[PDB]
Amino acid sequence: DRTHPIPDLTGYITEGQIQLSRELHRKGIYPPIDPLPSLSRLMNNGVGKGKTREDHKQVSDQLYSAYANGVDIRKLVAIIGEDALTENDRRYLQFADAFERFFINQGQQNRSIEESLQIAWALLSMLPQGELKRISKDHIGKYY
Amino acid sequence: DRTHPIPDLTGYITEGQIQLSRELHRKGIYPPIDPLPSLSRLMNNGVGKGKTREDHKQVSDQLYSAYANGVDIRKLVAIIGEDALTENDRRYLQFADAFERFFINQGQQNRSIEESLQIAWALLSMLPQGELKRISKDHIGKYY
Amino acid sequence: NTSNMPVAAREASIYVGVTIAEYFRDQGFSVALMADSTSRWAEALREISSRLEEMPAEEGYPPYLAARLAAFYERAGKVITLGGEEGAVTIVGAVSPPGGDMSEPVTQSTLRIVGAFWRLDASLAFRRHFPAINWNGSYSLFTSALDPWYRENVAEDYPELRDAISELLQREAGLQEIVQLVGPDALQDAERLVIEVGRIIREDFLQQNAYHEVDAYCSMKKAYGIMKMILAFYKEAEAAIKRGVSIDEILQLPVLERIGRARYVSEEEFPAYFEEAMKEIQGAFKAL
Amino acid sequence: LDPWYRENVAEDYPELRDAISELLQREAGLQEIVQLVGPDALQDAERLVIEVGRIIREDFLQQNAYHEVDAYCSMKKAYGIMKMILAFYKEAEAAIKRGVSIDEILQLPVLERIGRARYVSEEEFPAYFEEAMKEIQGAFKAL
Amino acid sequence: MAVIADPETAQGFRLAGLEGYGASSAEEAQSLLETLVERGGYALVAVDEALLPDPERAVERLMRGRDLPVLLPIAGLKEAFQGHDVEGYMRELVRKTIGFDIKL
Amino acid sequence: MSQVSPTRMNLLQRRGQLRLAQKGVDLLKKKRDALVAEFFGLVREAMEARKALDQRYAEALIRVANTETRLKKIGEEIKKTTRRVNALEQVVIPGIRAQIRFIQQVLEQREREDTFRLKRIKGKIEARE
Ligand SMILES: Nc1ncnc2c1ncn2[C@@H]1O[C@H](COP(=O)(O)OP(=O)(O)O)[C@@H](O)[C@H]1O
Repeated sequence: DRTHPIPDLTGYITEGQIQLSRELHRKGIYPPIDPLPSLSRLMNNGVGKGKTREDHKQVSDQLYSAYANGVDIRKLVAIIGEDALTENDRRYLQFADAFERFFINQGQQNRSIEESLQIAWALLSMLPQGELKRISKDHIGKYY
Repeated sequence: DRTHPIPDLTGYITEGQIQLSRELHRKGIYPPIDPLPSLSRLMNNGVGKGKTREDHKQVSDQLYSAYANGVDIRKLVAIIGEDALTENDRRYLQFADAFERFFINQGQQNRSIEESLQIAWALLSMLPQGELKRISKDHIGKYY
Repeated sequence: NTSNMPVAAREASIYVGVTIAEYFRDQGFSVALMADSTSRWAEALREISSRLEEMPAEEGYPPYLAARLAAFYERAGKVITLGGEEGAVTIVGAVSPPGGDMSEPVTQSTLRIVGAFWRLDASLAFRRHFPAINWNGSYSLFTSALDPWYRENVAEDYPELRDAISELLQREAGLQEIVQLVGPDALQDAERLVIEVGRIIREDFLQQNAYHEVDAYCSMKKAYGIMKMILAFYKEAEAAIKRGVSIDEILQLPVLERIGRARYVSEEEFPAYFEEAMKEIQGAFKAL
Repeated sequence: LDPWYRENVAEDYPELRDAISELLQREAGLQEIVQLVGPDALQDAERLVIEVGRIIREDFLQQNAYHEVDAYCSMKKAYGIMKMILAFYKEAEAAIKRGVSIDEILQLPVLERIGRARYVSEEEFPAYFEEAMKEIQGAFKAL
Repeated sequence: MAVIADPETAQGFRLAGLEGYGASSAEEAQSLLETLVERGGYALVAVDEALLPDPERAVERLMRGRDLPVLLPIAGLKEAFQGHDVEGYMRELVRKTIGFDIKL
Repeated sequence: MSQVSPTRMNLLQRRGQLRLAQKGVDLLKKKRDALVAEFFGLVREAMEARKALDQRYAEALIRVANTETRLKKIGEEIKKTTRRVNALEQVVIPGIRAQIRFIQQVLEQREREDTFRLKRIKGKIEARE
């Protein structure tokens, strides 16, 4: 229960929170991080040029948006069938699997932020470049 | 919460209750009186011939019944669609809007009981005469 | 620990038992300590505490209970006894909350200590699914710890098989939640197949008959063999659908009824079902 | 506070903000319906209301705290921008009522100027009212 | 499939090899539906819309059934085409859906 | 009951209406798909049909409605008691999540707040003693 007084009062003491979920763990997704409940409550204070890399916020935003869309599309596949999904939606559906297989999953392994951004850009290539709404063109040209 | 112990215990101390509702206020109906939750505990002691007018109880009963039916039909419209509503139900649906627009709403204005009964009869005309179950024929002939 | 007995005796009963348990493990025996139950032990202790005028807390229980209960469960473990040799005391404690509330005393404090929890589910029981253990609400902390024993002595694919079945059950749970909203009519064949196999896992595997002379105990060798029959039926099911085989055709596949009674077979005739499954699907690849 | 505005800034302060709020209120209702039945069935009258509602949101509600000018919007500037938007609304509804294509109004040249009005630090902003009227006339001309 | 149309047209569908049946009224035509339905072999009956102005009430009456022919009103009379009964069929179909008698 | 009812309750509710919503946008997409195969059917129809009127020439006729009749056959009634299908359906369905949602919150109202006048009363007995 994340509303129990103990965990609930701890949230204010943090700059970054990583929330793990049993439901996600039971789907075999490890690390079992809830991508819609983990926050850089202070993330923006530890990223960018001179800290990580200038494209870090854009890449994080795009991966989060694409993974969330991809997860919703898993629901849509169940509703309509895989074959009735549009070509564009199929790419987002596939991106969610790629995010889980390659970005979330680590074979125990100490990834540098450079390594993590590289995997992020590699999986992002699965999406149409025209569908990268949250990455400014300056970063696409320099990093894609 | 009208069930909170304070407002709930106050009901017994009254001869007339006027209950205002936020939902109604948000629909722009002022005064925001819930026509199916406002009662005269002692209303019958202050109405009729020699007090207001002989048709007052009948008109009040018919307006209350028609407004309550009309409000339920707003739910039915949401369930089935406007076009699937019967002709008879459509009249009751419309009566609820007429009651709110013309009877509840006053442009700040001191209405005599004669003025209020006149508006009541005017809106009642929207209903089929055959559907005025709560008004004796003597009153329909004399006042309709 | 009867009701006519003082709260004192019932309080001491777990300590007398654990000591006797530790005594047998010292010999080099593996002993099981079964504690009916600690809810009643905490009620006997609360009676003694209140009589001693100790300050009541939550549900009027004394503050001292959590550290004590933990200290009890800490005496559990497999050890290298005095003078070498190995022995162990495994503890299985019953949990009886005041009534479904599942808070204090018993449950709350216990579920925080124990590494394993087998949740008997009254709804699973009413549905005649035995053992009535909820495979969604139960947990253990040892899967990786014991996987190598299974891989080396029973089957190389033990861990992968149970992970795959659990993902099946996990997917079913998600699907059933959605169906609860939008109904089952919109379900694709792929999703209907997952529910079909998910159901076979629940009925043919999870459910076990404690009253049957055979299914009362399921040897390790039998557990994996039944798992591979189910998982092999799954792969074949998904493979047939991908080739436009009607799910209705798979749902009434003759081998299915045999897979359903597999828990009752005491001979390996069970792994033969794998080949019986494959040929039957071929007869479905034939008719198309 | 309406009387302070009426006496010191503009006689039509209250009527203007009530009218803009009714616009935003109507947009909210329209967007809820569109969420259901899609936007294809929308009449020109409803498309115009969304067009002007959007201009209110982008040209008025939104303010740039980082811009040296739009960081603060004087009372005098607030009403003048409001009247440019409300005047564009009246003209928009008036043009539609006379069968002017909404697509013709949507690409009206003055619109881009109305969009950058929050960045102007001179009354050149109220001049947009006359610039709006003549431009609609050029749309009354072409019909 | 059968086609139910005015007699001249029905004749023309026959000369083309199709199974056209001639009628000149809503009622006559419903009769024709019932004979076809009872007689049994058709999967679809395409009917001039002038002859099938109420095809739900039409099904309603055919019964009892038993597995029905799809019933397909298709547009007529002569002056009924030289309208556009498309513009208004569309007004109704969007209101129908979203709920909104939109200003087309 | 009491606790536990607490959270599965409303995620039946919240997670379960997030995906009733989502069948809603699905079906207005079908909206736009369906209505465009709707008019064109319409098109040739109006079409050489009355090419039929002024009428070998026997097919300006069934040639006509082999084209004419077929096209509007699929499109015309397959195309929507099934179109008007898709979308007429799944919406009394965000009705489910709708008023029935009022459901979960009078339910939830009722007791994390009621269950609390209470953890605290009992405190209150020997909390007060
Ligand atoms: N049988 C009834 N017919 C019509 N109105 C009634 C009836 N019973 C109650 N009411 C309405 O409810 C008001 C309160 O009723 P009452 O019996 O006094 O409340 P309580 O349940 O608190 O005793 C009445 O004054 C009247 O307006």
